[PDB]
Amino acid sequence: IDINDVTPNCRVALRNDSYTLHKILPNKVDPLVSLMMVEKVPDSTYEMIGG
Amino acid sequence: EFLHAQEEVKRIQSIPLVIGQFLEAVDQNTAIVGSTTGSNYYVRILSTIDRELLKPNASVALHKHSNALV
Amino acid sequence: AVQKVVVHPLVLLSVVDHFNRIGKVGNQKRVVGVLLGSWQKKVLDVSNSFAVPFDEDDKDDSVWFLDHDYLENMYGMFKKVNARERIVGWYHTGPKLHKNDIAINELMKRYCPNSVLVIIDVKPKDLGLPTEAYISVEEVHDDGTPTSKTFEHVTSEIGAEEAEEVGVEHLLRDIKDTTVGTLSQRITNQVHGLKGLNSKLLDIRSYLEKVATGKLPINHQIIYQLQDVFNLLPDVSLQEFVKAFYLKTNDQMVVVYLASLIRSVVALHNLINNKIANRDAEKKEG
Amino acid sequence: PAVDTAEQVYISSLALLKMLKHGRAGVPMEVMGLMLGEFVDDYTVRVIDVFAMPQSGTGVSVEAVDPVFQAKMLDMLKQTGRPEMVVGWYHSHPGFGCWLSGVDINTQQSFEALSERAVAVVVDPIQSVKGKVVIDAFRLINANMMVLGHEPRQTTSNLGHLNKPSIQALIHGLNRHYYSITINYRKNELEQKMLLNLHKKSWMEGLTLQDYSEHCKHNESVVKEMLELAKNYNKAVEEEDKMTPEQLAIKNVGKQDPKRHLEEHVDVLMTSNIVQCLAAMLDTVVFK
Repeated sequence: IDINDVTPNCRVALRNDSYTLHKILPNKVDPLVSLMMVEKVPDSTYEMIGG
Repeated sequence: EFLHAQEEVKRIQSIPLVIGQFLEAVDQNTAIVGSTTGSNYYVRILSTIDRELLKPNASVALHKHSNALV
Repeated sequence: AVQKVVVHPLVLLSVVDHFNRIGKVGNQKRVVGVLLGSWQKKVLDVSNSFAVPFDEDDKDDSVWFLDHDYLENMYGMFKKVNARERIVGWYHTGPKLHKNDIAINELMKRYCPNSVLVIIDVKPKDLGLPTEAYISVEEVHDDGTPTSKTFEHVTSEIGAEEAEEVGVEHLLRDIKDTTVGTLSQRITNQVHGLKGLNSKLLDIRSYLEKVATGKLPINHQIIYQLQDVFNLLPDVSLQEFVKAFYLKTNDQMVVVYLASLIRSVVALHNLINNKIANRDAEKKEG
Repeated sequence: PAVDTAEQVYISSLALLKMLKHGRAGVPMEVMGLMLGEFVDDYTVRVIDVFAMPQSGTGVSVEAVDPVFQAKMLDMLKQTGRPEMVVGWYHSHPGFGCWLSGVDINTQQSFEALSERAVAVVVDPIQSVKGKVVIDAFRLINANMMVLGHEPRQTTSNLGHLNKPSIQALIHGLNRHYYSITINYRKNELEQKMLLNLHKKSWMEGLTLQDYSEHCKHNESVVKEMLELAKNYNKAVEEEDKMTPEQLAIKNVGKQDPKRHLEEHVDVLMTSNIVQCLAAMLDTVVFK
């Protein structure tokens, strides 16, 4: 891991023994903001909207 | 040897496991588990587990010593 | 009384070690030691055993020296190390009981009223457990026969705790059969059970021959236990049982047939896939 | 002179079991005991018996070795036939791995004062919970020779570098103040044919026909789940999507329908049925 890739608030993982960073890990997202990301697209389509 | 390895994998799950909350899966063969002890950990997921069951936040039993999700 | 005796693995390795060390320097038949364990409701659980000096004379059969002070000092040391273990009996590696075993059992009873003699054979026998827990019983025999000290038998089984289990698993990780009912191990076990049944039947037949020839006394008890065994025979070839058993065999064979069909289809699919892969590789070669 | 990395602390079958039992008795605290064995030669330290020393408020320290208790124990074990010397000491490290602390190093030096080869053993009853037995043998590295010479152990052979140091032992001082010794388990038959009796299976177990009620229930459940799995296998094979099929077989690898939950169940069913039928026929023949 290069020091340039660890941007502030990156949620790194530290080894238990010596606490060395060995991964970057996905950035932390508040649990409740994650549910607001549409992972399953809704079924409505443009042809269903009329007028 | 394969039978012994299967028995070893089954013995990884050996009862006294700490219950934890699955926070988010970094990638297959690993994930972040929030142990009920009060510390967030980065652990290694077991292959035999069902990936579908890994909801966004579900109760996952973790190995007491290695803390790997089992 | 004692409904059962559980001899933990360490007791066995301690009794194998004692026999080896005494046999290596000098030669002595049998090896006597004191067994330490805890009492459940009725299941005595032997965990540790320590050697006690023991000289005997096979010719006289009544001369035998067992340390009293040595036994008490060893028990005190072990109580200091772990007080949960109280003396529960004695063990001797001699394959067969001995005429002086009753006196030793009384001496042990001096330290524990409910003494169990576990005969821990140090000769590997493939058919049967290596322990035989015996107890002393004084009765009137009911059936108008002279009474004597004798040795009543109590069921014995070898269990283990977590630490001893881990040690055993590490020790026998190179000669241990895989846990799981592989067909090879199942068929081998069935063969082993047939062999054990044959050995038990041969022993019973030898005893019956001895009783008939008079070499051994007609018990008048246990014998009718063999009679009850012979009454409990399945009595196969009854028409109703035959029909039911044929029904069960066919019901299992239909499932086996479905499994065979699935296996054949999977094998054929794999063969088709491999053939197509080989043909594609050959075609892409040129 | 110098210690070869080929030295091997031979731990007998009885010794390992006794040490594990003593360590598991003490948890949550730390137990200690003297190890009885022989310094057979320079490249081997054989331990035959280990006797626990009584738990004391001092802990695992030079004052845990009650001189009266040790003297009387050795004197009484000599009579039985075990005239062995004190080759080393063992203490349980509950939770943490096999390493040595400062007090441990002081006790090890005190033991070395008697004999230069007094090996020290550390056993963790909590880590050794499964087929893994976390047992290490440690001896002190003369911090002097750290500069006077270089490392402490000659490497005249490859019998020692076939093992790996542990981050834990490294952090607590491994190859710095303490050096591990390869632990070889001295096991023999008689002591391995007696231990294959913990679970030996009686002859009767190999002639019991299970119970036909739950056997039928298990067969029915497995057959129904195999019917569902055959539906899934049908869907997977009939699809046979050729959009880079080599990639398709790798993008759907999840231990699923094709063969894993497939013929695995066929093997389970057929093994159970064949074994049950063979046992039934063997009983029909043997018993009348």
